[PDB]
Amino acid sequence: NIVGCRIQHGWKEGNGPVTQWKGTVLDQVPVNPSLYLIKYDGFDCVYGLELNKDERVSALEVLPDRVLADTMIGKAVEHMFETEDGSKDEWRGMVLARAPVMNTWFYITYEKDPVLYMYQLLDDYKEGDLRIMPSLVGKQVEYADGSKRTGMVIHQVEAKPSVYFIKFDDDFHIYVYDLVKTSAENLYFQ
Ligand SMILES: COc1c(CN)cc(CN)cc1OCCCN1Cc2ccccc2C1
Repeated sequence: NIVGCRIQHGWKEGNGPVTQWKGTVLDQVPVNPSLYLIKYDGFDCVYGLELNKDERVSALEVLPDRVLADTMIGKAVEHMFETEDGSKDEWRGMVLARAPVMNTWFYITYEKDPVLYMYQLLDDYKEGDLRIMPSLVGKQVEYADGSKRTGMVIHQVEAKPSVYFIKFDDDFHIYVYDLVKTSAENLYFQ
């Protein structure tokens, strides 16, 4: 496969209401083929779900088929955006890679929220909203006073090889870490 397909499904946590979601399947993770990375319409993060076993997913359907600036990859950037009150704000981050499947899009993450995001950064650049600044994959990871969180390293960023993507068992975001930085100092690997 469903990589490259558009999908829709219901979502239900506990006894809560069922919500309906539409998205695009970007990736079947090689080190965990149960794990799919998904871009949901209108939501900017990249999500990871083990679709074959996550009981929160219901009524999974495949939707009918729909669908250089590589110099930006690896760059530190300031990404400007419009706020709920009209004022402009910005987050600084790093362009990680071109997104798969949705190839005009780019993977990016930010110091203020170091999870995996996906944006049409060449459009934002043309609009004046992007300022360009001048073997662990497959291993288990844990971080832990008393917070004991488990996951897996799922990808290494080719353009900055100390940077990795991690999928934690307790959440559907994709977490991005530079293993030389303070943000990663409580991550341990096996
Ligand atoms: C506002 O999001 C953007 C949108 C809207 N879909 C669109 C675009 C593309 N023009 C950029 C955005 O922001 C680029 C920085 C990263 N965002 C800043 C932020 C603030 C609060 C909550 C989450 C985020 C993520």
